[PDB]
Amino acid sequence: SGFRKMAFPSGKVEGCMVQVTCGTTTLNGLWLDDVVYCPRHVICTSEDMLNPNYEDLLIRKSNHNFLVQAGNVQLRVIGHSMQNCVLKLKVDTANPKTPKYKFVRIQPGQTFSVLACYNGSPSGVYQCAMRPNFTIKGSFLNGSCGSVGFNIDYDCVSFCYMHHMELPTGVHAGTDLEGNFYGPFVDRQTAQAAGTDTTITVNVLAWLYAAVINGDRWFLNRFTTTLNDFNLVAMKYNYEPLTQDHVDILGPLSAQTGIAVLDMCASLKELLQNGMNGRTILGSALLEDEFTPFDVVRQCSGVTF
Amino acid sequence: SGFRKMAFPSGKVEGCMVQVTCGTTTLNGLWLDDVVYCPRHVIPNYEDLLIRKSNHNFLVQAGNVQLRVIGHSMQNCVLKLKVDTANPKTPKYKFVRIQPGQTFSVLACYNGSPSGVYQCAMRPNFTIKGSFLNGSCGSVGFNIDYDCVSFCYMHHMELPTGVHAGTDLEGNFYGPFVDRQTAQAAGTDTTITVNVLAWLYAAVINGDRWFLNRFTTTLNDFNLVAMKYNYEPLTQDHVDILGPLSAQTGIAVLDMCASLKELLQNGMNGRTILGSALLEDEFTPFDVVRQCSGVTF
Ligand SMILES: CN(C)c1ccc2c(NC(=O)Cc3cccc(Cl)c3)cncc2c1
Ligand SMILES: [Cl-]
Repeated sequence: SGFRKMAFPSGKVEGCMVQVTCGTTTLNGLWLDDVVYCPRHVICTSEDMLNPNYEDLLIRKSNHNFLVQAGNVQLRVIGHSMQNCVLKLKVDTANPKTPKYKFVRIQPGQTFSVLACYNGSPSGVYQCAMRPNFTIKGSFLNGSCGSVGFNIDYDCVSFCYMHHMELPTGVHAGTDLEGNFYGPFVDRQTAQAAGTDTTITVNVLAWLYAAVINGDRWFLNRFTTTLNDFNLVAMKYNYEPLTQDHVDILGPLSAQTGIAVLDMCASLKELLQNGMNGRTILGSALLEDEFTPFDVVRQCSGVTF
Repeated sequence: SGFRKMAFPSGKVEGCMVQVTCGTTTLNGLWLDDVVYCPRHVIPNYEDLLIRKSNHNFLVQAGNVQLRVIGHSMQNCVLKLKVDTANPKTPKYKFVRIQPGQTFSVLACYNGSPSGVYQCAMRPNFTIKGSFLNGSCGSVGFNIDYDCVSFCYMHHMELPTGVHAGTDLEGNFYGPFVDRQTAQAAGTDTTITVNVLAWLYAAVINGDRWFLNRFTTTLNDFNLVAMKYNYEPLTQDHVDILGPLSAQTGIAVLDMCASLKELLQNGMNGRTILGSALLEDEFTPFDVVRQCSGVTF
């Protein structure tokens, strides 16, 4: 019993965190095998940031300009290349602690663990979701650039995010491990704003199913709804449209609890209309959208209470 | 910017998790040097049950490797299994007992294999609101003190209400609990006042000032209000501990107490503080200072 926001054990990722220095800038890098991955803006000055020509700035750099530190040891850079917004520094030593890994690009609504680092030293781990507006609501200070987001499903570490910058609203933007940003963002100081955010409907529904599994049924009602009628209501509360894929994905949870997906949608519609009324669902006074259907089946039991 | 429930990096602890089997029971153990620590319930008159056991009855697994048990003893509710091999991944550690309100990270394990990490607080009623299934027994709670891992909790059981009970690493339970199947209930819980105040200071640091007012209160008047809302009494130590946060934001502790007093009587009024519609008590003053400064491990 019990439901918590849980992160993946950060051990396999901690053994990869290094400190990357180029001139005055210092941020984090991910040392996998003989390559260190870090944001390409490490080559930039604060002045360069408005309209930087990265290809022009990188052609001016030599391997000895990049100082890489792995613990108390200095790694020797023997090559460098750029892949989209990530800088790949070839090093002379392969990481002996390199885990089994994959570079994966995630879709909005997907969750992951963030190992926040400063000076190549991990300071904390937290769980978070890729928002529909492609931003992440993280907890980052200056020096955290290069911190990575991952999932450790089964035994392989799937790197899905690398931190790059904080937007004016306090939310964060970054790339997959191939250097492609999530969202319409650029690694530039130009006026960039996060688009209006929405609630991940499929995740709130999964979390309502987890509440039913933990014995909380107070929000359930005798109504059902059409998918179209639920989306018309949900749109007005700034909720993401629920698609037929989302419904299919909630199938296992529907079967386990005995509550049809469109039956749970009717409970959600009612919760949106009435509010919590002094009550909580899984110790929360708000509808939680940072647990995917997969997370709920992973954390929750099989014998419903 | 941003405020999250953050756990310490679990790496130093993961290298210690082992699987302990005795008969049909299987739970987790903590392998530090040549000793494996686990709940004694893996084997009631515990001394009578333990005198009947031999070293080869305890099967200990560290990854794919089997560890050879060469001795066994009991310290309170923890079973200490002496093993032939010293853990090469043993970190610098201390066994510490924590006080209610203090927070820690939990590395939840099943079959000696870590599955997740989360942050939580020791409640005033000595229970922890964790996330555990069957097989999680022996999972440990810890903090990282610079470079030294401070083991403070070991999971033993789930109470009928869904909350959890356990011991420090010396086998002394937190709270009036015992390690057996009997009618045990968690006492009425209270809100950790010093932690809510620290979290209100973290909200001010993140630009959330709507709850601030021009008013102040006496410590005595605030505690009369705290007693009425099931809040733990705020002591002069708590006030002194909130000193650095008071200085950084420019809001006196008893000024922030009059903000909490108004939030207790009137509520949030459709508003949220740090994305929360409830007053959060699982961040200590030090946790707030650590997350708003960038201390690394
Ligand atoms: C201390 N504060 C205000 C900061 C400062 C900086 C933060 C940060 N880094 C940057 O933004 C660096 C940068 C600036 C301009 C363009 C790009 Cl692509 C990158 C990351 N995460 C959080 C932060 C928080
Ligand atoms: Cl995905």
